[PDB]
Amino acid sequence: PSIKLQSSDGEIFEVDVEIAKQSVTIKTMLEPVPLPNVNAAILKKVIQWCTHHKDDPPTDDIPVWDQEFLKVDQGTLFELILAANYLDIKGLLDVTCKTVANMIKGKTPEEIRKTFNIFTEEEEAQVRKENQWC
Amino acid sequence: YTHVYNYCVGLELYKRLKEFLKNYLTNLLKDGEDLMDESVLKFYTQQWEDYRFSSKVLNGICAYLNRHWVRGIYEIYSLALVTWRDCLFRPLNKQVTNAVLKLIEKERNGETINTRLISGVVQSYVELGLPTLTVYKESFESQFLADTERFYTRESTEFLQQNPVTEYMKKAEARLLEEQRRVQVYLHESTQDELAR
Amino acid sequence: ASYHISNLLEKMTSSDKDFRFMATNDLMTELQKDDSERKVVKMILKLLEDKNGEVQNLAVKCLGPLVSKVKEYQVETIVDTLCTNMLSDKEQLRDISSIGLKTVIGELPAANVCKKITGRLTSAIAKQEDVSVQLEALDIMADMLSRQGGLLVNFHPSILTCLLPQLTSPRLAVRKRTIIALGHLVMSCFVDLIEHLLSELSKNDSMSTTRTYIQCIAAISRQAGHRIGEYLEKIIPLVVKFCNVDDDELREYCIQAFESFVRRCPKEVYPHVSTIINICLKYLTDDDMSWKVRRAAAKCLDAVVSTRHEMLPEFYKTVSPALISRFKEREENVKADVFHAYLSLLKQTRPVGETPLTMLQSQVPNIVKALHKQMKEKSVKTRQCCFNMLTELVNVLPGALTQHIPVLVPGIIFSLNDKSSSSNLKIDALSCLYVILCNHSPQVFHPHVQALVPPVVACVGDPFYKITSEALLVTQQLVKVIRPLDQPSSFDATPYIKDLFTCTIKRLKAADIDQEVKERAISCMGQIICNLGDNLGSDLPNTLQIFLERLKNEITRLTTVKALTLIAGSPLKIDLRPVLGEGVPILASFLRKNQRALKLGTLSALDILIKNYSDSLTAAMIDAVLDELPPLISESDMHVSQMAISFLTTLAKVYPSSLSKISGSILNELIGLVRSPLLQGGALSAMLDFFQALVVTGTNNLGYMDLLRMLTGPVYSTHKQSYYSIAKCVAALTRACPKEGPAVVGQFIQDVKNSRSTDSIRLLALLSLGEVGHHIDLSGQLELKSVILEAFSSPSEEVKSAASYALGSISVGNLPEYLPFVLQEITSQPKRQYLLLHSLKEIISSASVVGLKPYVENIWALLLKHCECAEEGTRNVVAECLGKLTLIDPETLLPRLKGYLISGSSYARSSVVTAVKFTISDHPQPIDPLLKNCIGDFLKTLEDPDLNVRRVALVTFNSAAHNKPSLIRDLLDTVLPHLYNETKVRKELIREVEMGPFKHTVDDGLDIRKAAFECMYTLLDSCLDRLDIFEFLNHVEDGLKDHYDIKMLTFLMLVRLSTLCPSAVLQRLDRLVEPLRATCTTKVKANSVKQEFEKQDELKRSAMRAVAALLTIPEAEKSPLMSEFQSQISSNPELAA
Repeated sequence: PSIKLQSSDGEIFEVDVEIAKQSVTIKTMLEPVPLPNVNAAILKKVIQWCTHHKDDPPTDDIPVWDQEFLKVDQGTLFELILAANYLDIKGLLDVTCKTVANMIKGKTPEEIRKTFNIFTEEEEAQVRKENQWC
Repeated sequence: YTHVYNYCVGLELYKRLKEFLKNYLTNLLKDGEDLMDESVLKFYTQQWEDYRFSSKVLNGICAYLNRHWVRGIYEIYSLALVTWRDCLFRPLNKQVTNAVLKLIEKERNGETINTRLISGVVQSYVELGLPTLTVYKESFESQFLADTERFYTRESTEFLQQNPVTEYMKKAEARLLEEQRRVQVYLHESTQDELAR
Repeated sequence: ASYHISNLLEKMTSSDKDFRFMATNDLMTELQKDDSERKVVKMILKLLEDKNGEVQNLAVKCLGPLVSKVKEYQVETIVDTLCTNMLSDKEQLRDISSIGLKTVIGELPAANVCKKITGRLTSAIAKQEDVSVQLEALDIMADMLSRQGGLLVNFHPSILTCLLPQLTSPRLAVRKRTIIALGHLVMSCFVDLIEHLLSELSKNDSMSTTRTYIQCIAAISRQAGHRIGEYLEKIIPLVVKFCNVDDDELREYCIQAFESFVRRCPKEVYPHVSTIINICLKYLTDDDMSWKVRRAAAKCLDAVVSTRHEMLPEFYKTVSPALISRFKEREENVKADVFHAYLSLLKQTRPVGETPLTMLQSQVPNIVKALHKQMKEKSVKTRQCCFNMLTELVNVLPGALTQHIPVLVPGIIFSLNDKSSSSNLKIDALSCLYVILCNHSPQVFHPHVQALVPPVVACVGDPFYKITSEALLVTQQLVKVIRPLDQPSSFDATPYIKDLFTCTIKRLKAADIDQEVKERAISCMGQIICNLGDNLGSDLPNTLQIFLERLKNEITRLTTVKALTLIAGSPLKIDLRPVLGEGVPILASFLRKNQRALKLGTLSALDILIKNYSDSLTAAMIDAVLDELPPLISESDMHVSQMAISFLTTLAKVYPSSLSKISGSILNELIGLVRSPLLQGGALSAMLDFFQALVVTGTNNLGYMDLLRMLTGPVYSTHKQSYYSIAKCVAALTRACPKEGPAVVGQFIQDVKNSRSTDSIRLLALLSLGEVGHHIDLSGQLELKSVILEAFSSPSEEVKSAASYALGSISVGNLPEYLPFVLQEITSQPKRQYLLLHSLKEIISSASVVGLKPYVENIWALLLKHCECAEEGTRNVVAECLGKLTLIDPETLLPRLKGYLISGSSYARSSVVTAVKFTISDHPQPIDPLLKNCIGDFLKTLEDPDLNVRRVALVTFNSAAHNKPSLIRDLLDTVLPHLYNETKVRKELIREVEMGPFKHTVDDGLDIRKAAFECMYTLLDSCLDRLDIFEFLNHVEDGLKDHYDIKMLTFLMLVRLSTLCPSAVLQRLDRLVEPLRATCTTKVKANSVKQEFEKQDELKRSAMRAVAALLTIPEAEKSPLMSEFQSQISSNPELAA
């Protein structure tokens, strides 16, 4: 059957039961509603990922497609992870968490802090002293 | 649902919810004294159904900011169950049990009436606990088996004193068939063996 | 072991007999507790050809269990070799091969052996020169079909078409073996095979017929007669047209009929075959056969009488009983079988348009003269048959043969006095005489005592014990009948006194006599003494020691006690004082062992002895009896204590000077038993009587005041029954003293005071006041209603019932002074209405008819006012009160109640329906005939006015059906369409609760549906053969997908139908299976809260159990969408078992 949903801006999108089976927060819905948190851009992005990734058994040990799929600016990734946490998804949440973990692998503290856009000179000496064991 | 996660500050919500549930439950129980028999059963069943429906709605509408971060039980359904369990210890339990027993004897006298009235409290006791039946067998099931055994001993004694054993066999078989029907379509299925034995 | 088996093979393989025997014993013992198997198989095959008999027997016995551990590769090889040797020349080898094959198939439960043997036999069974091969092959095939008969997917047609030409073999033996094999095949049997078999048989019927075809048809029908319903309509006409033949061939034709009735019960072809057999019973023309053709007709009559139950008037109104009765003068077999048929019919006459009683009474004289004519025969079997016939005719109804005793007595006298009579003949004659004397009135046995006393007296003394016991029973019955104390009689029995006494006392001695005869003699002596002992005065004071010495014996302890009880409770005085001194301790000494029957008997004996005889009683026996009371009184047993307390109950009234020693232990036991939960009914009345006797006995330390204080002591310092019992006890104690002033005011001030006064104390005092106010007047004292109202106004809910009971009891105590006040309170007090209504209900229940008849009109005038009330409980109470009031004066209270079914509104109609629903009770009532006709209007008026009224009407119908199913049997056909009208799904007030992910439908007609299903269930379990079955099956199979509880109820009903008359359930198997399969592969929406999943095991588990119960039926070849052992349902099977 065909199920429609209401976007925050006021758009209407078509969803299918098979395309939304992997979800749990909208599966209960399928079993139009206002969703201000999500927008049209993420709706098409999530729905296209679900269509191309729907049937599966129950580099970097991740699909090669995801490398070019997630190559977006930091702002969109912030919106994607916020939606994933709200939608309590598993497949998308694990992929983006792994991608973030790989991108924070072996990086200088100055570039990590600047990119993240977020305790120095009083405790840096102490933490350095008891972390040379590694 | 938006206000669920918009609340997060973000931790002092469990105490308020518990207090609200406790005060609402006490207010509901307060209007449960003027009814003892044939009226308290319907009222209690429908209030319990409403409470269970409200608990289900609350669980289905906010089940994220309860125990997700690290860890009465934090679960909304478990919290409702434990509140119902520790509130049922009030003297209304005795009057509810007496009403249920007198209805059972009246049904066994020859007439029949609706069954959902005490079926509701039976499913309530079966579901209560967390099936983890702790208070159920400890108090209400045990006392119910006590009254059942006493009543059947009375029936056997009077039937032997008055009527011959030929009709006693038929009466006993009819009673056993009624108990099988009760344990099949009226009560829980986790008690056939002990009840039989 | 390898070395062990090698040594065994080496030593055994030495051309020796003893060594081979020991080796065979060793390997069988080893079996019981790759190359080796080949070696042992080869050596066993070699031994199979040995000429020795013992060695061959040992090998063939070893072959049986050897299949369990042997490989599965060479089993085909050994089977093929055995089959090849089966076609040898020497007969001994043939027998050895057949024994081996039978043994291996017997120990068989790898499966290729059955296919190979049946495939080879398919060609082997074909026509061959040798006939022994055919007989052996037929025996083997019979063994297969008896044991095997499993899959056989593509082997049944081949064996079938190959065995068809074998049916025409000239040898009768081969034909019989083929018939047996076919019967075994059909019993083991597929969807169409019987169709071709029956078609071939029918085609062959229209030819030169032979006994083979009819015998085969009878055999296959007997083995499996539940699958031939559409072929019969051409089977019976063939039998009828082939019966009119001169040559003797009707034997198998008549044999077919009885097995046809036995197999297929429902068929509308009975009159034709019945007339055919009735005509065929008339043939009357070892060279002579006509004395044997009627055996088949007699078996036919036996079968048709046994199977048919619901058409008794059809059998009785015809000439069938007449023709059966007149057809008696025939051979021994014919006479025996017609007697058996008539006995079976009379046994069937018991209940399970004149009633059968009229035709039975009119045929009684015919049966009597037929039996009297049949008495004049010297054959013992005819005499036993006639005596059994008389016993059955007397047992079926009482007072049947009240006009033929003078003509039937000489036959019994001759059968008892003749020298040529078997033991069984005498036993049955004596039993018939005893039952005739018992059932018939004593007025038709007075002239016959002179003829009945000598033979019974002579038969009392016989070497046999069964005959002696039956004679003693007859003697006791005759003694009771000749002197009935119930109705005065005018007859002198003085000559018979000594005649009976001599035999009775002669058999009372030991004389190495069996226990049963001694007990019967003791019973006869007891009855004789009790009803006749005034004539016996010389032996009365010396023969009583026999009972005293026999009391010690365990073998005869109950019978002697019962005889003593009967003797003591005789209206005519019996002298027992000299024996009482030495007898009471003997009975008291037996109150230690665990024996309920003996305890009750000896308690009854002592009670009746002390009641009838109390002039001389010492203190030792009283002390011994009292000391034996604590071991008798117990909580587990009620009857023994109820009978033991009678001792003190009688003592306190007859011998008041033996009560000072009752304290300490007996008193404590009585107190504990009073508060025991199990003390109701007669026990309570005995308690009240004993306590009243204690009060009125007038003895020190046993007054009313000290007893009241000691009873109230524990209360001041338990279950409700203890309070009720103690309140009844104190009420009985104070009842015997009507002039009791200080206690009443003390109780009043105890209730009025608040300090140091618990709820239990005031509740008990109010209940006691109510109980005492039952008959004694207490309205004279002033300031009584105020304190009663003050005590009643309490917040405790448990005290409300006691207060209502006390108020009702006080009101019924003297109606005229309390009825106006309670009526005014009901009309005035708006708040306290539940208590007033309950009190009024108690008053109406306990009011005497004399004191309530003038008060009927105003009670009716007030009851109708409270018909409309917001509270459901109040309306139910008024309905119950109206129903209880309707029990008295039906001819006035019922005609008015019938009047508001059309004049009153819907609420009034529901009120009167709920009132009349309580009138019907399980016990018979005088209002039953009026209700039997009023229910018609009561249920026809209420068709479908409103949902609430419909629900109340359905509840009324269910209650009436459960209480008295036979009351509403006639009208059931009228209300069946109405009952089934409200069984389908109707959209009436179902509000679609659209909230979101979760849903919860609110169906108000779930209650009506559940009520209707409950009436269906109670109708099925009360009387199922009184309604259409197809409609009920369709309704039960259609109402599944509505609710959970209804789904379980439907599953339970289907399970019940599976285990009760499943003939109507095997037709629509697919229609029943489909909804269960659809709902099983239903997976409940995941993320739902855990209770739903738990319910689902119960739905899935219940469905599994229902499917198993349905498949318990013999028909299991069909497997529609069943072979799916999925992971989710993999473990459900074993959970069900």
